[PDB]
Amino acid sequence: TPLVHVASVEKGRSYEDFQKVYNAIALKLREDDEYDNYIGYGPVLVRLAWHTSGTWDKHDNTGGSYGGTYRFKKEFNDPSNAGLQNGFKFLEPIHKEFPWISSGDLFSLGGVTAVQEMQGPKIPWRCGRVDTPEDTTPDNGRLPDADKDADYVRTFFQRLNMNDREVVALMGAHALGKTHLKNSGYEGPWGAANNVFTNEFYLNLLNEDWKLEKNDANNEQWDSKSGYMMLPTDYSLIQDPKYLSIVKEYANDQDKFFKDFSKAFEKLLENGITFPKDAPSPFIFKTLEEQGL
Ligand code: HEM
Repeated sequence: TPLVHVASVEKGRSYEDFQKVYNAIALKLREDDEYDNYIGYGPVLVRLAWHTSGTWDKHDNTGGSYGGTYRFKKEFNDPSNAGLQNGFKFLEPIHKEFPWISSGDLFSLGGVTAVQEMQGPKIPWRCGRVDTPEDTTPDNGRLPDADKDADYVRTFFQRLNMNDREVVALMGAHALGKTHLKNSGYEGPWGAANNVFTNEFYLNLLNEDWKLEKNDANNEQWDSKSGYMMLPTDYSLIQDPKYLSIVKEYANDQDKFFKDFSKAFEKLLENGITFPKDAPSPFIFKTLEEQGL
């Protein structure tokens, strides 16, 4: 038997209200710019949107972005979530300013905000997630391991109802940010421009001379002379012939990657949620640049 989670618009709010939150997040991202050696909070926000959505299980409709359960200690302390506390504390002051927004809508909106402010595509976003009680927090272990191969990646993502194209598009977000030894047992960025959203991950995967090395934490990762790295799960995208075809596609067509990421990422943030027919349409927020702010 599966739960239903129906979206309920937080009371009386409309587009102008959520655009105000987006703007608060965007402004903080622009100001609090020294985090992680001047990477900024963009990438950890996108990670947090993904980890809070990616506990979903299509089989019983548990986990996912709806309940905003990352705020509970079981989930907050998942070892897979190490590092994400920085994204939570970045958002805490925003939530105090806008205490009406649910936690789900805030964690997911922070990811949308960060992608758009890092010059990525527009991601339509829908409001309506409702905080659910502590007893609905998912058990640890539902997020993926990095030391596995393409068959594991494919199987993992089937749980999230993601197909080959969706998975490859979604992994393009590893253009952003970096791995941190004390968080995950891997270290280094995937590329040079790690707070601008581009198709650089696919380019570097195909074009770099990758060497399998062991890092100071005794885990294997692929390293290049440029100073980039790839997780084994990243690198398996060029080992699997189906994945590789899509990697080459996104490497050679920026616009296609952007459109495919937008669709897949929205779906990720909306998995598990039922929207009434009279729910508002998806919002497309303007960036600070488009507003002239
Ligand atoms: C195979 C599945 C994935 C694995 C194994 C994986 C693994 C990791 C790991 C280990 C990190 C580094 C954390 C750290 O120690 O600082 C990382 C970072 C990141 N992941 Fe993935 N990830 C996966 C999928 C995704 C997806 C689907 C997204 C897109 C929403 C995503 C977005 C990010 C981002 C933005 C970071 C950078 C965070 C930061 O820079 O602080 N990852 N990932």
